[PDB]
Amino acid sequence: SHMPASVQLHTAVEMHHWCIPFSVDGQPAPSLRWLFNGSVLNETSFIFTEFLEPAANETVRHGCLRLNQPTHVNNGNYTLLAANPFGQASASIMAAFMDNPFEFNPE
Amino acid sequence: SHMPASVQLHTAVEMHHWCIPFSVDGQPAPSLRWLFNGSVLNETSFIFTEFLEPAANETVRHGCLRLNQPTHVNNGNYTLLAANPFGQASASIMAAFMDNPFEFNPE
Repeated sequence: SHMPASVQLHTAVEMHHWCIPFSVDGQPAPSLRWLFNGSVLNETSFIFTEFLEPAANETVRHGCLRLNQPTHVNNGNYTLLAANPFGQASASIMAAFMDNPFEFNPE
Repeated sequence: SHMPASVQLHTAVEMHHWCIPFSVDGQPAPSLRWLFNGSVLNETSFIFTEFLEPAANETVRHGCLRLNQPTHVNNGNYTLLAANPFGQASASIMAAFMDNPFEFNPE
């Protein structure tokens, strides 16, 4: 079976990739845990943590909880918990994804 | 220097991640080359090729040219060239990114 090369393109599509931005600091560096509506959030290939490369001397870390193609099922409270030998902390925000849940998705 | 854990979150932001979907077939599998407005496109961390995992028995490959945070500077023709021992092919589409080029970007 031989077949000459073929290719097809489709017009460009804007996906719906979201970022919940976060910053975490403390010394030593805190361990982290995300909660979604109060329960532990198990990271997947559509929902994961991504750090932005370390800053010059800064001890603080910056990043995103990344959500690819979130729908109403991802609505709710997202909480980042941080803990180290000297204390614990948490921050929470509410997030809703009401974009067209039926739009065509390439990935 | 000791410091208790701290954390800060910002409300969720939808980024502007785009996909130019493509499919490529041929036997043997074709080599590929992208052109942007006629010139070779050098892939970077903001502009890169991403394949969707191989299908069952299918010889054809599917994927995206991914563009993160594209602006008017990325406007133009995108051409995927494919070539193998039995032939060559190409497909081109026009793409324009006119979203707010000044919106806040987490990444």
